[PDB]
Amino acid sequence: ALTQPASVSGSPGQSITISCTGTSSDVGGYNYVSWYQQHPGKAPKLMIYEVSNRPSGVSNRFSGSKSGNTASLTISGLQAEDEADYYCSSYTSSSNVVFGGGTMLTVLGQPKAAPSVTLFPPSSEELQANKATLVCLISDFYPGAVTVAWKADSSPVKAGVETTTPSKQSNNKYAASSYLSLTPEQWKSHRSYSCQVTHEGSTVEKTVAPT
Amino acid sequence: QVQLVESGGGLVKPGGSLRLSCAASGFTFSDYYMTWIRQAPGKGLEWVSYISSSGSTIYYADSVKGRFTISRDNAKNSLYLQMNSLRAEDTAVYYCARARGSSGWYRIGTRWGNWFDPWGQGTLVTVSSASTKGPSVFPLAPALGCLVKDYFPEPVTVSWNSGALTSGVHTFPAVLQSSGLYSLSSVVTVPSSSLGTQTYICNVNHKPSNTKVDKKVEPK
Amino acid sequence: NLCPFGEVFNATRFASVYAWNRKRISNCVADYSVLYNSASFSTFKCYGVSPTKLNDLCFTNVYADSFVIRGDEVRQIAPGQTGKIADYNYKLPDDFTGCVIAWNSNNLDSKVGGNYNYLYRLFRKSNLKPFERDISTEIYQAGSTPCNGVEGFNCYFPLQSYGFQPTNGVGYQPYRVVVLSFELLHAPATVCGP
Ligand SMILES: *[C@@H]1O[C@H](CO)[C@@H](O)[C@H](O)[C@H]1NC(C)=O
Repeated sequence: ALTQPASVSGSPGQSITISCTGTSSDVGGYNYVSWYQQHPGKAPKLMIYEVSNRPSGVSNRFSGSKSGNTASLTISGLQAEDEADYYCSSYTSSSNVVFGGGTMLTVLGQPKAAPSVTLFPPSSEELQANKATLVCLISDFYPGAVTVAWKADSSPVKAGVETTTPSKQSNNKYAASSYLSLTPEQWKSHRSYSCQVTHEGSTVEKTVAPT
Repeated sequence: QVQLVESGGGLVKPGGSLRLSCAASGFTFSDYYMTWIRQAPGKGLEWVSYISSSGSTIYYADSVKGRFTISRDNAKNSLYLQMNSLRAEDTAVYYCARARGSSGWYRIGTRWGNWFDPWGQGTLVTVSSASTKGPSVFPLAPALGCLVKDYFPEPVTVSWNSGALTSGVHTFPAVLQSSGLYSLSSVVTVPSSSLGTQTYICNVNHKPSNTKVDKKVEPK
Repeated sequence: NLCPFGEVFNATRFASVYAWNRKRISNCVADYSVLYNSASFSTFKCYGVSPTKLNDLCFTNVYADSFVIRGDEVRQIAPGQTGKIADYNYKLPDDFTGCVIAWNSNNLDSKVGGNYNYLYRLFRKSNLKPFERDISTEIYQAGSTPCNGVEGFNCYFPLQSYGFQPTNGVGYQPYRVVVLSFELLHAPATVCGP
């Protein structure tokens, strides 16, 4: 219900501000505005309370301010580890707490990184269960946009592909995975199988063979 | 030392009821306001409700009012959320959190009980008419891994040697198939010298189906 | 049939000054040696009669008022004092006949995240009369601009939290105060010594 920008971005070392707009009945009515940061797969962490108080241990780069019906969280000296989601909350005239929609903060200028591809063939047990799955694991790559292509021997495959969306890791890079599901007949019937991942205008290829 | 562990999540059909609990350690539970906050997958934080020390001061969010009941047992150090008439829009991670400051003895203490620390890990609640499946667990032999295949719903938890092996483990996010079922892979990159002598056990737990599998992964 | 002082002094939780607790003690024999022959207390100043001789006196009722304040403000718990606590929270009369007992409770009433369960009144349109209790949370009008139940500039919530933390200085640490009031009114003596 409190309005936040969906995303913001700054360059490292600069100062950056995140606004949180409410009404007379919440941020403008009380001095009880809290800020939380959330990293992927972790619970939120309180950074600011009572508009401007910082708990002990939180970096001094974080500070909170209020003016009118808009609270602000400001980060001095951006660092790559500040890239996370940020949420504002405040106490209401009805004695509720409402949060804002959240803000994904991006830190620019981080180095590009090539993906680490790791392709696996079907297991012996899974083939004894008359199914075949080839597993392609892509990790430690940045920016987070890749294209996955499957090549049966040297010809493209479009059937039996399910690929994930890229997900952010703790080190600010991205991971993803693609799956090719095939018959045991089709697995044993071909020379090779290929998972090749194209990331920022270059390609990585891994190939797997029946054995 | 301070610890907040919430349980009771899983699969529930539309219109069903589910009860979440949160067990507290390391602080005098009786003195604080306790909250439930929830977060839909890919979505923002949404405050749900909070309760005072006696249980006589309760506030709910509008989205949740008339359907959820918050309650507390101070002797057992536990917080509960009773959810009723669930709809799919209630699918979310439910976090249990404590007000950083103790202000629970008063109805007025909501003023000083509205910033939260610590939080629990959260519990996934899925409201779906589909039925729980359970995974098939296969080894990914030579980097070693486990393919946890065709389960529903989320989440699945993977660990290695009962979670004594952390160094070099990356559990990948699951994939949603056109079936509507989930699969994930967990990889551990290990030294090639330890590839034949060391023992590598992959532990898979899928609570919605009560599925606990241990698979040993060895080279072929 | 002994007078239940333990319930007041040994309570797990104390009241806030602005909503100070009062306990009426009546129809019992009061062993005053339990309180006064103790090494617990950090402040023990009687004003009407001496505590040693307490057992030889006799009263209609005795009133045990209890609350928590800062160390700095224990001085204000005395006849003819002024200040935030004396004027707005708890006022004793100039003809006070009783005892003020106070002790440091940092181990009980301070928490690392802040203990906000103890409040006080910092704004009020007039000074309290002796032994008045004000529990109102009406928004305080501090200027000419009126507050129609809404908080803003010059319109303040009248109550504030101490936020007691363990790291505070002794003057800022919580103290539990019990004030004993001995009234001998038009009625018979219903509380007495052994
Ligand atoms: C309240 O506390 C102690 C606890 O052991 C009890 O023995 C005592 O008699 C009581 N009264 C006091 C301390 O005045």
